[PDB]
Amino acid sequence: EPLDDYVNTQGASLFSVTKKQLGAGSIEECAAKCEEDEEFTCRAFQYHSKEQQCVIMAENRKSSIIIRMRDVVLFEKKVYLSECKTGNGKNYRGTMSKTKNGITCQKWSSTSPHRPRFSPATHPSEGLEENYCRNPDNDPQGPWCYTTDPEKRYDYCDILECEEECMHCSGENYDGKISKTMSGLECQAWDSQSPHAHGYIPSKFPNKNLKKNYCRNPDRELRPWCFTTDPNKRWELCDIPRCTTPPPSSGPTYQCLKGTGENYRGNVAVTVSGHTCQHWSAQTPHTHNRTPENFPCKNLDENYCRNPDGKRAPWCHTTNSQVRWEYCKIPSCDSSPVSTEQLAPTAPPELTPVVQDCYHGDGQSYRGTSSTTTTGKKCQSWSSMTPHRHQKTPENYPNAGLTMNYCRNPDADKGPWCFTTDPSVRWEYCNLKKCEDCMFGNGKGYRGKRATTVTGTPCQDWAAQEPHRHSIFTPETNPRAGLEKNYCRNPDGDVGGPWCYTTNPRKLYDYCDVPQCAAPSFDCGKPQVEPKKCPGRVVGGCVAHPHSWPWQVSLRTRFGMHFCGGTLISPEWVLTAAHCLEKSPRPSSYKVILGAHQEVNLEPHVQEIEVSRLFLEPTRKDIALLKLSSPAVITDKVIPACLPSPNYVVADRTECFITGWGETQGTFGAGLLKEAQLPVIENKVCNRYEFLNGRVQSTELCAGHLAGGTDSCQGDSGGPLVCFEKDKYILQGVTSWGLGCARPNKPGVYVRVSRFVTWIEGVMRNN
Ligand SMILES: *[C@@H]1O[C@H](CO)[C@H](O)[C@H](O[C@@H]2O[C@H](CO)[C@H](O)[C@H](O[C@]3(C(=O)O)C[C@H](O)[C@@H](NC(C)=O)[C@H]([C@H](O)[C@H](O)CO)O3)[C@H]2O)[C@H]1NC(C)=O
Ligand SMILES: [Cl-]
Ligand SMILES: [Cl-]
Repeated sequence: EPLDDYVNTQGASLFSVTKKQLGAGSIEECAAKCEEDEEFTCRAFQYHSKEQQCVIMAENRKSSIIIRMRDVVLFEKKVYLSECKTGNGKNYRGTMSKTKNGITCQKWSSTSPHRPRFSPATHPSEGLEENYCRNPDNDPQGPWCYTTDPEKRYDYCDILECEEECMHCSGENYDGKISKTMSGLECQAWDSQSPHAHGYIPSKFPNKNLKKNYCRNPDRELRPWCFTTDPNKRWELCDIPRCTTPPPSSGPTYQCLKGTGENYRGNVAVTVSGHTCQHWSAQTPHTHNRTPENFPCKNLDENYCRNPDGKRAPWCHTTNSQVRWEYCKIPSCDSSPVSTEQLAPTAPPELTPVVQDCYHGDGQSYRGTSSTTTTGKKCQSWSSMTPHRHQKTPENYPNAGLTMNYCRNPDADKGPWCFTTDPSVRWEYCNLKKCEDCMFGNGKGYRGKRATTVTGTPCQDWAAQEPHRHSIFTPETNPRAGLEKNYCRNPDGDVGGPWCYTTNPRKLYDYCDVPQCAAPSFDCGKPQVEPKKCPGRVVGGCVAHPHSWPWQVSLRTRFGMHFCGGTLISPEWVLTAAHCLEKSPRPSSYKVILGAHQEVNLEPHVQEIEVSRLFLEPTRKDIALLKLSSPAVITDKVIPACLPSPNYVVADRTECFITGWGETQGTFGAGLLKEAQLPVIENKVCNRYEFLNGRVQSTELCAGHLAGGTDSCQGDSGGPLVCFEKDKYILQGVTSWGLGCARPNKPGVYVRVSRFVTWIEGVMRNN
């Protein structure tokens, strides 16, 4: 495969009883010893990178327990976790224990109520474990088992089909291997940006299984699709066979309204305004794609009101030629303790401090809002058991402050950590500083002189084999690692940073506390005042924390009139909308005010700089660069925004903020810099019929709600659209207003800065 038949998890340790531990040089060496199946059925394996040790065990996460641990990588045989069948299920190794009639199996190792012809004695290679359904003889009828019913020798079991060959419904959970489209074009790999830049980044959506270049349905499309290797065709649906087998267990269904009516299965066929529903199977008077064929699991029967998509309530197309569709008025259900308006996760907002938060000692007392690991991954919520199950819950650790997905230290480790939202990485340390000799990143390159572990124990010399023998990480094994004397080093680029073997006889190795290098002064996109980060569901947004958006520029006329926003990109350059320059072609007609919060009564520190140059982006003419008469003085209130990497495509749902001075009369916060949190709406979704029917080009980006959020124009023309990313804010969009303001059930459209970076940096190096 080679390891495509395993599920890898870094930082995970499955505890086992029936095992075999031994020395190995590599994961592949270790994997081989697992495949060379003797004594027991190796169901999983652990590799301890720093110890050359390899554990082979017959246990799985299903049958045992996993814990957070250091260095170790866990590899679990997919086959044994796979609770579905393929063809006849010859290779099925699930846990189904009742037949298709629901009768309890007998064990393969029992001789009562039936004395079996197939057993573990006779068919050692057959997986005849417990009372579980298996196909020893490869019967075309699929898994069966001997029965606990005495007058019934065996019977077949009802194992749901494996989405390898086929898809159920619309392929939401399709994990098959088809990698070409309807037309036959080979799919572009999800982890690649060529020939198509896109927001479906696997690392951003690990749980969406955007594996290699396979057709997938991560966003409620009609069917699985992919981006294509054809530069002329961005994306296309794939041709995925539909399964004949029954779809997996889903419910409960109501004949009354509960929530958004996604579970409605009643017979109402009239809208609120009294219109007759058009049959879903019909294309007159209106053409559509919401057909029983495309959405089999949605029960789009006759012309009954249904909510097959993500709408507010049930709806239907109408037989009225003048009203394409309308919502139906379904009577709400009665009282019950399940659909009390409580279910689903949604995930918390990104409240991680930009002004890098710090911790004291081992950080067991840290109570901050940081929720980003050392590698930029998002923390999993302590109350959630997905993607990682664990016992570090507020119930088990009442005083650890285990709330939301914030970085904490419940188990008294070296510093705050969290379970990660990436299925392949159980947990990592948090991106936090501990309240010259320093490192960069994980310190693989660190060659400093620190020789002390986090506990105070000195390091053992790398050349020494006492107190600790070590077959690896000697100056001869790793000649390029700088393993001199007893200096803290990161030869293996461990996520934890520099470490060393310790002189403590009872502790083999440990981390050293090597600080991250300081940096010269003010970096782009790093406000010196923490943005308040206005929550989504607020009309008109919030008043910004003064100077929390230091790249925010106010474009003014020669008569103190604020009429536009802009973004400071460097000390002599501001990016704004070309629309801002419509009134005058004279650079002198413009005043750029920096570090302001007040719109009219400017604070004494505000910088007022005249524009000396006006450069209009030629290809689109939608944005323009303003060169300042003199360079801006960079302070804690005037800092430029970072620019994205060329063609970077902000991932769908990325939370961003639009800032600017609102021109709204009857409201609080007049003449004050405001901000509004907007999630990015990926172009493929933004472009669908229901919103902006093919009206959005790639040199643009969408941001804002699709469920009646707002109906006005946020920020200022030319104002910033910034998106936090790991450590800083990046200017992803430029407000253009005339491009299309965010209306109810439609996002706003901005100029995608990433498509104009080469032009900008171009204009900045020549002029
Ligand atoms: C998820 O996004 C949605 C929209 O898609 C919401 O914005 C949501 O915020 C929550 O709204 C719902 C109601 O629509 C909840 O009632 C929620 O409050 C809870 C929660 O369920 O997460 C209630 C609960 O007491 C507690 N969580 C538990 C017990 O798991 C916390 C919190 O302690 C209480 O709200 C305080 O009484 O939140 C709203 O906060 C988004 N989800 C988030 C932000 O997790
Ligand atoms: Cl754990
Ligand atoms: Cl038999």
